[PDB]
Amino acid sequence: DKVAVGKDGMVATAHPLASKIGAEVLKKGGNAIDAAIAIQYALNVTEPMMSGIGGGGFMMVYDGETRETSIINSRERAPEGAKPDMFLDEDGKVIPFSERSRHGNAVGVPGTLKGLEAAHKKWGTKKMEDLISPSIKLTEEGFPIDSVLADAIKDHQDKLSKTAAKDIFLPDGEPLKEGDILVQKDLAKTFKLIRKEGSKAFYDGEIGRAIADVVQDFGGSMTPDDLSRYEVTTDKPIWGEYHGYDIASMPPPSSGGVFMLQVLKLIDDFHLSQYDPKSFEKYHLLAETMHLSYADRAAYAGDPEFVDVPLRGLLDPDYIKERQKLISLDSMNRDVKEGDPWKYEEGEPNYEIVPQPEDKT
Amino acid sequence: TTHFTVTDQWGNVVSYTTTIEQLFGTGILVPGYGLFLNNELTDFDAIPGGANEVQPNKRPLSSMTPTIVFKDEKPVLTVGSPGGTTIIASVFQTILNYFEYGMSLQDAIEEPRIYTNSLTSYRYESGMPEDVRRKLNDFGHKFGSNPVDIGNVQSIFIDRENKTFMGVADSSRNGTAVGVNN
Ligand SMILES: [Ca+2]
Ligand SMILES: [Ca+2]
Ligand SMILES: [Ca+2]
Repeated sequence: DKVAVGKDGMVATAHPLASKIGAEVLKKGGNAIDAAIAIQYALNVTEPMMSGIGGGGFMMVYDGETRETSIINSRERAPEGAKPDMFLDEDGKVIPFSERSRHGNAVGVPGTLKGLEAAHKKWGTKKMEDLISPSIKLTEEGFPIDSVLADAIKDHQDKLSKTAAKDIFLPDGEPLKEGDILVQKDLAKTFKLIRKEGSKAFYDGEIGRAIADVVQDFGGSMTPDDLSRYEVTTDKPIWGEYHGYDIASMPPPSSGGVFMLQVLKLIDDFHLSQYDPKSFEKYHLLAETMHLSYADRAAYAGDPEFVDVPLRGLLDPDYIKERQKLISLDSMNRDVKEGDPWKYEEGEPNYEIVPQPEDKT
Repeated sequence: TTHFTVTDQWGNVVSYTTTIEQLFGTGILVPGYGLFLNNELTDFDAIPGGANEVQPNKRPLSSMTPTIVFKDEKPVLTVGSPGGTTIIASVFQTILNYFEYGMSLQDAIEEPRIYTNSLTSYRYESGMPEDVRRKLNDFGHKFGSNPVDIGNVQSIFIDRENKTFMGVADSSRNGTAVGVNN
């Protein structure tokens, strides 16, 4: 079921049980937003390593009625107790990734549930209870785990062994393997609380309190006041033109939209389909282009509530033409650094350019 | 991270990327509540002073790239992917392969991707020819001996000529596309 066709609706997800649940919402006359909410709950249960109400996301919605594109932004927020140097040791050295990525200081205030409710309020036509219930069933009665979840449990067993996860995912100190039934009674109970009370159980309730308590147990600063402060935002897409199409993508606080658009603007003039898709020329020009866009990303991108990202400058056609002068089949560019997109818009950055060690993942 | 997409009979289109950062996030499961807690704040710079420094109530910089492509103001293609900084690479290469190369949606997705964020960091999917890999490296690149899967693109094409939707799930996970009729 890698490819599908349908007259009246389409679902594509990373888990077949989540795709089936999404499809069923559309089969019962729910809209794409109804189905997407059902899908997030189902992935939370079936692909628990990748996403869920412990995290955050960017949900882009094109509204077929208003013809407006908007994004429900449930990106997590640092708690009030976070400090700029909290990932440095007392000698100012970066704490290794395998240590800091497992510490309570790493946990952002989760937004995913807030985002599902914001989406539901705006576009929802099914009762929230109809959308969460298929996931309660999978959590309650269990499902046989897929190869990617079995591989994930195996690869992350060190991390999972030191937390309350070991009891569900490492039974008898052994990783669940493909086909084993994963039963998540406590997750079913959490979904039942949300089904009964809605998100106040999370952001102003016993789930929020338990989150704050375990974050503090692992050395983090998050309190119930951090959870009660949290709200999602609604973003407009960043737009770019490519090849006769208009592309809507994710603005800051993602780097994704602007740098995906910047790469397409930088390579468009190279007409890459003159070269075989597996040619030296295509791979070389993409590598040279990525080096420039990722260098800009490391210097210029952050939360636009805190810092000014030069979006106009980064996509300016003269900035594009200046950066293209570094991209060539004649050689590899060994002097890769951010450009100066501030040269092409009003104002100045309110930050320094601070080199970071290459240590994430 | 995971990316999914939905289209309905009323012209609504969803492109949704969602994450807890690392696989299982911090690995912390809320005792008695069964949910994993994100490590999203490690997406901040560990060394402050920059645009993406840690601050209280700040959102750490993401690379998530949920995307909708339009033709004459009408949505025609959804794109997104997991994979941290590589997401940008998965999304632009899919779009390049579809619109610039004119591949089928499934070919655009399955075509081996490359990623390099710096002179010291290269990844490539199996299918890059060995001889081309050697030529790239002789020229100054650092594609290693081992290929790795990059990202996981789910996409829907909205076919107004054929009055259909086409859904594609990347082979890099066990994802599926499921179409709906009346
Ligand atoms: Ca000291
Ligand atoms: Ca072209
Ligand atoms: Ca692939």
